[PDB]
Amino acid sequence: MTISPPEREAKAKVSVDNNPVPTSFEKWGKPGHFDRTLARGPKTTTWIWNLHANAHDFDSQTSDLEDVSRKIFSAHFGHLAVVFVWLSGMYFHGAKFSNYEGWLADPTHIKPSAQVVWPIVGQGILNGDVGGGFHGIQITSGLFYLWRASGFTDSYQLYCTAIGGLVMAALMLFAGWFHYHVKAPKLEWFQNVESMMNHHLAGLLGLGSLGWAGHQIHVSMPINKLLDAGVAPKDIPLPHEFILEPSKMAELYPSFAQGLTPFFTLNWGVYSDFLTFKGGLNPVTGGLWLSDTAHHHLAIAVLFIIAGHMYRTNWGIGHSMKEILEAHKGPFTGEGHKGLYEILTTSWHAQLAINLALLGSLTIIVAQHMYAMPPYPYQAIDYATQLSLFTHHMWIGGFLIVGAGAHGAIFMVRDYDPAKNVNNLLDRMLRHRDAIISHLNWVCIFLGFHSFGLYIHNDTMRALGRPQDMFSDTAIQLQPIFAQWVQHLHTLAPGATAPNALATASYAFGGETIAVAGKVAMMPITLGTADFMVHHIHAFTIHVTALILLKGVLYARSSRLVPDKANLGFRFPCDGPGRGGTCQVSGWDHVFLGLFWMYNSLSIVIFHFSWKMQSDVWGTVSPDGSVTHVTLGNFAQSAITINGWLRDFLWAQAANVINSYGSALSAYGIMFLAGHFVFAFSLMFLFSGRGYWQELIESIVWAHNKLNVAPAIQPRALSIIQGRAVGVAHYLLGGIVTTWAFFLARSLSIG
Amino acid sequence: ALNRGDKVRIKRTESYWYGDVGTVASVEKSGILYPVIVRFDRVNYNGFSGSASGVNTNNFAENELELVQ
Amino acid sequence: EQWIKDPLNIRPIAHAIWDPHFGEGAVNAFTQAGASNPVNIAYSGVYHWFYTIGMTTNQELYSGAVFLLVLAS
Amino acid sequence: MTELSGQPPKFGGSTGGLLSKANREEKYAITWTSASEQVFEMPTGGAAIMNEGENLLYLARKEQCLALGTQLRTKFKPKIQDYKIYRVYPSGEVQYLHPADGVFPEKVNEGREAQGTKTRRIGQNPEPVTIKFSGKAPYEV
Amino acid sequence: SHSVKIYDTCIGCTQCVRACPLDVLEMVPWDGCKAAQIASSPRTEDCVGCKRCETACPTDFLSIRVYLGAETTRSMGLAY
Amino acid sequence: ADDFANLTPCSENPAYLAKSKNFLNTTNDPNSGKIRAERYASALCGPEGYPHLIVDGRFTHAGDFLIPSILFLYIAGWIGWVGRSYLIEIRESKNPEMQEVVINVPLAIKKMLGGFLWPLAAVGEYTSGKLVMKDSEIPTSPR
Amino acid sequence: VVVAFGTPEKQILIEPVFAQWIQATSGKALYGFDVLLSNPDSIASTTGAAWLPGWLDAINSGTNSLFLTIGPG
Amino acid sequence: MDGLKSFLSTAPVMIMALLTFTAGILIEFNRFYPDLLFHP
Ligand code: CLA
Ligand code: CLA
Ligand code: CLA
Ligand code: CLA
Ligand code: CLA
Ligand code: CLA
Ligand code: CLA
Ligand SMILES: CCCCCCCCCCCCCCCC(=O)OC[C@H](COP(=O)(O)OC[C@@H](O)CO)OC(=O)CCCCCCCCCCCCCCC
Ligand SMILES: CC1=C(/C=C/C(C)=C/C=C/C(C)=C\C=C\C=C(C)\C=C\C=C(C)\C=C\C2=C[C@@H](C)[C@H](O)CC2(C)C)C(C)(C)C[C@@H](O)C1
Ligand SMILES: CC1=C(/C=C/C(C)=C\C=C\C(C)=C/C=C/C=C(C)/C=C/C=C(C)/C=C/C2=C(C)C(=O)CCC2(C)C)C(C)(C)CCC1
Ligand SMILES: CC1=C(C/C=C(\C)CCC[C@H](C)CCC[C@H](C)CCCC(C)C)C(=O)c2ccccc2C1=O
Ligand code: SF4
Ligand code: SF4
Ligand SMILES: [Cl-]
Repeated sequence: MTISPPEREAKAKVSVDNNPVPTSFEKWGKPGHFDRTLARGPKTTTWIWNLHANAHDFDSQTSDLEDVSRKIFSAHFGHLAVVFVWLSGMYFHGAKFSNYEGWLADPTHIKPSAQVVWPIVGQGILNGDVGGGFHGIQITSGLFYLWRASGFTDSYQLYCTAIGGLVMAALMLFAGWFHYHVKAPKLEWFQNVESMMNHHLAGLLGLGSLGWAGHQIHVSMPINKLLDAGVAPKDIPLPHEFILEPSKMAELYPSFAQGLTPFFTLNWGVYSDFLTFKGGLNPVTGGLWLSDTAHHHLAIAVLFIIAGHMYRTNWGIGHSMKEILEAHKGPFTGEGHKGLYEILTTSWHAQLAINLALLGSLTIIVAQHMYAMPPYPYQAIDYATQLSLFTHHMWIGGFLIVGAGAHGAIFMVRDYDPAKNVNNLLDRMLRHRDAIISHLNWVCIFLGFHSFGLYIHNDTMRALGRPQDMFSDTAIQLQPIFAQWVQHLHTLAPGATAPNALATASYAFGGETIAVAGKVAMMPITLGTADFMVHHIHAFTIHVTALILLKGVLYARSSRLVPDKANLGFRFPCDGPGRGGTCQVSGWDHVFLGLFWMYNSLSIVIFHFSWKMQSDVWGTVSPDGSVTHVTLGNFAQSAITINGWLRDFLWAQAANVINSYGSALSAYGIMFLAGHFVFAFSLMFLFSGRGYWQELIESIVWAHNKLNVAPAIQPRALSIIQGRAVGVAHYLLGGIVTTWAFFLARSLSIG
Repeated sequence: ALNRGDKVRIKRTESYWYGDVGTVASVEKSGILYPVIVRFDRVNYNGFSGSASGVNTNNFAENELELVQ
Repeated sequence: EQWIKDPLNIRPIAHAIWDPHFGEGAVNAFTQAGASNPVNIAYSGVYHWFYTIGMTTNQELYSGAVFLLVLAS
Repeated sequence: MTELSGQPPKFGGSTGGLLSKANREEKYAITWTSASEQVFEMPTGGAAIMNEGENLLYLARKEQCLALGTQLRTKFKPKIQDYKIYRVYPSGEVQYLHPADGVFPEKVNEGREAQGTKTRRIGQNPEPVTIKFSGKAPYEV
Repeated sequence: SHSVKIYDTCIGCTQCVRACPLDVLEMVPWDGCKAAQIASSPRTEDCVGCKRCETACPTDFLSIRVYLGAETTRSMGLAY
Repeated sequence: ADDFANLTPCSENPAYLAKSKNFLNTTNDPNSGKIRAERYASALCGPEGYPHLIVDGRFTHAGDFLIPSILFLYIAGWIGWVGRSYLIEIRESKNPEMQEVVINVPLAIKKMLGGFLWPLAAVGEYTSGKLVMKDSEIPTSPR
Repeated sequence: VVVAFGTPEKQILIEPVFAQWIQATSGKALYGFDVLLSNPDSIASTTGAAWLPGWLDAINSGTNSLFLTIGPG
Repeated sequence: MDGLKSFLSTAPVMIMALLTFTAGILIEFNRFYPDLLFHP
């Protein structure tokens, strides 16, 4: 019994249990309380690791689906509160430790900074001179550009935003506590997938973009209209003045003189001065027209709100997703989607696999769309922000996708019920897993031979003094003619298949060379032989990662080698040295290998992005009109060999990282070496096995017993699974930190 | 010759507790090869990979236990 | 015998190259050390060894090679 | 071993079943009786339906048969413990395999002869140097 | 085929046989332990060497030992 | 006599003087570089102008290693001794693993505060037979 | 880290006095230890050995690889 | 309650508290007496 509010249901499907778990601190001092195999306490050091390994494995703690659902819901509230703390921290550092107003007054002669370092042990050198007398660390997160597009002009608004973010974090934390301990919703409530979808479509995504269209129209658009006109930020009215004095809007947008009447009478064209379809970019800032983005958010809101009405809830109108799914079956696929509604309404891991896959794919789509259609003012000219945002979203997407593989496998081991999947899509997938995987295997072999092998052919031909026998734009050509054709279609579209659009959706497809200040923001990104070869590298590495994770899911129950793999679990090291050796058959080990292959794929993607943008897009433009690129168009002739990537990309561009000592970039050289060290360190865990280390520990325990200093909690070597987890965690950390230091030194040292 | 509560040191060589000390829990009847049951404060390695602890009891013969107490 | 004349400016030769994969650039690049055909420069220190030993002609090296043929037999 | 009887489980097929080894080398059979027509998991992937009454199923290995047997006796509300596993050769010879003496091997049964028993401890194996240049290993002597 | 030996420290807990996924082992009458039973390995031709039995053994160092030997179609666990 | 001829005093070394006129400020004190120059002008520099530490044991360079060595050793022996003492004290408490995982703050602080006498404590445990154990009483593996 | 932050003078540069003293024991007079062979007044140098002049001339010349000079690296 | 004190005395909290205290010690010492390569 804690706080007891009235009730708060209004003929709703809301159903809760009051006070199921009392608030108490005792279990805080009882570590491992949630696991029966842990509650008694430790006896060996393994006990510690598993305590962290199983902390969020809510299935393994309780068999009750309702309690698992409640734990998940409150954990989501806690995670949202963490994200709120982080975002308010960003806004606070923008308010109190940034040069934001100074940057806003003159964004072409000052570098954004929002982290000041204290002077100690010499590290004060990291406070590089970023312009206007400001000294700090140059940020590449694009926070300043977002804040300018939103219409921030003052430190006090950022400070108020940070305070609101802290209050929101407190609210989320209290909601998590409240819905686990005070009013915990029943399993019947979570399974209302139709209502949840209606609300997340019309309410979360639809009303979200509607309110943001409101802010963009009333705050972002007039304020940026005045900012780009050269008006000093202090002379611009505050956001609320345009709402108190509507004549300001009306003189910035004459349609406002007519008000809301054109909206309700379907006379929308009157609004054509602030709801636009310009395309292209803003000539002053290099970003997307904010009016275009406001019209975009308005249309997206209408779309999502309409979508939020498909599913039936309390009123007979709408769809049952179970019915729809059951109706989709064909002569090739047995019972079709029968059973999918029951799977996705009783299995958290199935939902999480779907959602991880789609959210990772979306994060990648975000990187790809934001680089070529730069949405924020002055982001495209800031090549460091451009590179950093692209690569960051890439990595997040890749990790989410690999997690999707993990949770497909966990579904197969823990929630798949064969009596509920008789001759449906999942069952037939299991029943021809061999065809699927043997073919994916062969496609990967073909894609590797005919992508990487082309590079090896070129390296060997060039070394043999035989340039005319290479795959290149000047020899044996591999032109990507379909991508060229679609680029041409996009360039012709404003005048034919997109009449009411003035410019292209993106200048990468072709057209003018948009440059702000002396640097190009965007220009046609042409595609040739090297681009063909690297796109097939991408297809190859993606296919191999998919091969690994899909094999992990489809064989998690069994294989010809191990027909009872399901009984062994999702996470386990092997089934012994027998059958020739069965190490790494688990779904967890497939995730473990897919991590490395995803890292490979994304490393190549981001290297391709960096080199192609530095060679053929980015650069400085003379007042005569001509363009001079950062790496002088070297991609076409150098990216067609492995030696070209080793010398003209890695070797040439690493000069900034390795010479960073003695300047504000010194920390990037430090972390370059740091990533290298962590990568090398991971090889100890990956190339060895725990038996050797357990024996070494035996000798060291003898040393301790000799002086009567051996611990009661006996030291054990890491488990096989944990050895692999540590190895891969360190491999990814070291390699990614290496590339991060490299990229930041490079993109910050190239104008 | 052993009794419940006797502290003994293990002498089996191949045993995990050779040189370590355990306590006698029970003594089984004659005709059995390893009648003396000993318990230990330190578990052995017994268990599948990743198991929290191990086995802390084992049977021995009198010639394999050395009375300490 | 050439490298004996000026062992500080001539590059000692290991053996000849014969590779049908070569193009003009590599043929020209490996026709080095004063040779007329493609060639590899020896880094085994074997010229200095045979010269300090007292050998000064291709005849003596050839005789040693044939003798080692007989020794191996 | 006379002639195997029993209906095949109701199943639409899969790519995970028998290969060339089954006809060239050897295959395996498992029979069992079920009180009801009911769903079970194929060790080769997917779901199948066992018939009410006798059931006869062919698999590629002995291990797949024993995995199906554990599933039968540990995953159905009334257990299925009457399953029999046979080895089948291309000549047609059928070799009854499991349970070997009509009694599951986990429980003692009179009449079994100890195999692979040693009258010593593991630590009492002889030193390898004492048996080198012989064909044996310390556990074989 | 692999070799499977059972030494006299066996307590006859039957977990040997319960763990075997290929029915290599049996419980046979004996007199060395209280349970009056010991593990036996009459069918090592079907052994694959997964080592589940030893993983199940409780005695201080195993009473059952699997030594991998001459690899066959059966011991390599081949379905083809 | 002419020992360490390969090196010269930093006050003599002209490269050190040129670089020390440019010693950066490591903290907020606008004199940190100047204090650093004055302080390091006492060591032995090399041709490049950086100080070189002599650790062969001569007391003229005792501050280059001997004094920090003594200090570290006192502190490290302190840490190890109080940790071992707490570890011993837990063993008589029925469930020692829990107090290894959930620290007995009062007991651990009592042990930490008494560590300044760890050399004499270790000498006493050595003489009394508490520090070291016998071989025949320590578990070992087969040979 | 100390060089990265612009203070290369704050490195820990330990002079290898042991091997330098050893080189000095064989005539190497660079470090100025004057021990054994590096000391002309020493009985190891006042032996009349037919190799001491050549060995000293080869070891006290910084033109070969004979007991190369060493520092903190 | 006793639970909160026990949680505050767990190994991770205690080790991070000790590490933070030692970090503060070393940081402030090098703030008021920086650049001590050796003992004068
Ligand atoms: C002071 C308030 C309070 C109290 C005393 C309790 C009491 C209890 N809770 Mg509850 N809970 C609270 C707040 C509180 N909760 C909040 C705010 C949430 C929303 C996240 C939840 C959601 C919740 C769930 C889902 C569960 C519990 C459980 C439990 C029980 C076990 C707790 C444990 O394992 O040790 C204590 C553990 C910790 C303190 C974790 C350490 C902190 C983590 C590692 C990081 C911090 C994340 C944090 C939640 C958010 C960040 C804060 C932000 C400012 C950055 C216990 C009786 C569990 C249970 O019922 O056991 C069966 C259970 O599953 N709670
Ligand atoms: C959300 C992420 C985030 C990040 C990564 C940073 C990062 C940083 N901030 Mg910022 N900040 C944030 C959010 C964030 N902040 C928020 C939300 C606010 C509003 C409250 C602020 C307000 C703020 C101010 C006012 C300042 C900074 C400053 C700094 C810098 C100095 C950090 C420091 O020295 O800490 C100091 C270290 C301590 C206070 C000691 C930490 C004690 C630890 C937790 C001990 C752990 C053990 C102990 C038992 C605790 C365990 C909990 C227990 C219950 C178990 C640093 C780079 C400073 C700066 O910019 O420098 C110019 C500065 O003045 N921040
Ligand atoms: C329009 C109604 C609505 C909205 C806005 C949401 C929104 C959300 N839901 Mg919810 N849900 C709803 C109805 C709604 N739901 C219903 C009817 C059900 C029952 C079927 C559920 C059951 C459900 C479950 C089981 C879960 C969610 C979760 C989530 C969150 C995950 C997505 C996210 O993080 O996005 C972005 C995040 C934000 C934008 C942060 C803002 C969050 C605040 C609290 C929302 C405030 C909006 C509110 C209407 C006030 C607006 C008025 C005015 C200020 C304009 C999200 C904030 C998941 C979650 O995270 O749990 C906490 C979760 O597991 N929903
Ligand atoms: C959630 C986002 C959001 C928010 C909260 C606001 C908020 C506001 N807007 Mg804005 N706006 C938005 C989105 C948003 N807008 C979008 C998407 C557009 C693009 C279409 C616009 C374009 C816009 C314009 C052009 C104007 C505003 C104006 C205003 C202000 C006064 C309007 C009002 O609320 O009075 C209350 C509204 C009413 C009482 C409506 C009643 C009038 C009609 C006749 C009723 C018809 C309703 C009926 C059910 C439909 C049937 C009609 C049919 C039978 C004929 C107000 C603070 C006005 C302003 O003040 O300018 C600064 C103004 O001129 N907005
Ligand atoms: C919304 C996304 C999401 C959700 C909520 C889950 C949920 C869950 N996952 Mg999953 N997964 C995800 C994404 C997600 N995952 C991703 C992105 C991946 C790819 C890496 C995976 C791969 C994966 C595997 C392989 C496994 C899980 C497992 C689990 C379960 C246990 C959680 C746990 O390990 O506890 C505690 C968490 C930890 C101990 C993490 C500590 C180690 C991290 C990696 C260090 C990170 C370092 C840091 C980021 C940077 C360096 C800082 C350092 C220098 C200080 C849990 C139910 C486990 C399971 O058994 O499922 C039932 C398990 O086997 N997941
Ligand atoms: C550069 C190192 C390297 C290389 C060459 C490979 C090679 C390969 N890996 Mg592998 N991998 C690596 C590192 C590497 N891996 C690491 C570190 C890990 C740990 C995570 C993995 C883990 C891993 C997994 C889990 C998988 C692979 C897969 C594959 C195969 C993909 C199919 C393919 O590319 O077909 C074509 C082969 C090539 C492109 C290799 C180069 C061939 C050259 C260019 C031509 C050969 C010339 C000629 C034959 C020379 C003959 C000389 C003559 C004297 C005989 C492929 C053969 C996947 C697979 O098997 O897919 C089916 C698979 O699932 N890898
Ligand atoms: C692991 C080997 C190692 C060693 C040998 C050193 C050694 C040193 N480092 Mg370095 N460092 C290392 C690793 C190492 N570092 C690494 C890995 C990094 C990268 C993170 C750094 C980065 C680094 C930087 C950036 C700096 C140093 C600095 C220093 C010097 C400062 C000494 C000092 O603070 O004065 C002496 C300090 C004390 C006496 C305080 C210690 C706290 C005591 C215990 C207080 C308690 C008193 C107690 C009662 C004892 C009193 C006596 C008692 C008996 C009565 C010192 C010579 C600083 C320097 O000035 O360089 C010359 C400097 O700025 N280090
Ligand atoms: C760059 C792209 C241009 C190059 C063309 C390449 C042609 C690729 C082959 C065509 C696609 C075949 C799938 C649709 C054909 C199709 O779905 O037919 C329909 C049929 C099922 O139809 P049903 O009548 O059963 O529909 C009932 C549904 O409700 C589901 O229950 O699907 C199958 O039979 C499953 C077999 C899929 C196995 C084929 C997949 C092979 C993988 C390779 C595909 C590469 C595509 C790459 C493009 C991104
Ligand atoms: C007391 C203590 C313990 C244990 C202590 C024990 C048991 C210690 C045992 C030590 C043993 C058995 C041997 C130690 C031998 C040490 C040697 C041989 C030191 C040699 C050092 C030399 C030759 C140093 C020389 C240089 C002298 C300074 C002579 C110069 O400028 C530099 C330089 C390097 C030349 C614990 C572990 C139980 C608890 C701890 O807190 C402390
Ligand atoms: C009757 C006799 C005596 C007279 C002896 C006479 C008259 C001649 C004796 C010759 C002898 C005793 C040895 C000659 C040995 C030559 C040898 C063994 C050559 C060995 C070469 C080897 C092994 C390989 C060399 C290599 C080759 C070939 C190369 O070309 C490159 C270098 C290297 C790779 C090293 C006297 C009265 C004195 C004493 C009494 C007995
Ligand atoms: C080195 C190694 C070990 C030995 C590694 C061990 C025993 C881990 C040692 C970890 C120490 C005890 C903790 C140090 C790291 C901490 C987690 C970091 C905490 C830092 C805070 C105090 C700030 C294995 O056990 C192993 C097992 C399987 C394959 C490879 C290997 C392997 O390579
Ligand atoms: S090597 Fe390790 S993972 Fe592989 S089979 Fe043996 S024990 Fe298992
Ligand atoms: S092999 Fe070991 S664990 Fe298995 S029954 Fe025999 S004694 Fe028990
Ligand atoms: Cl090249």
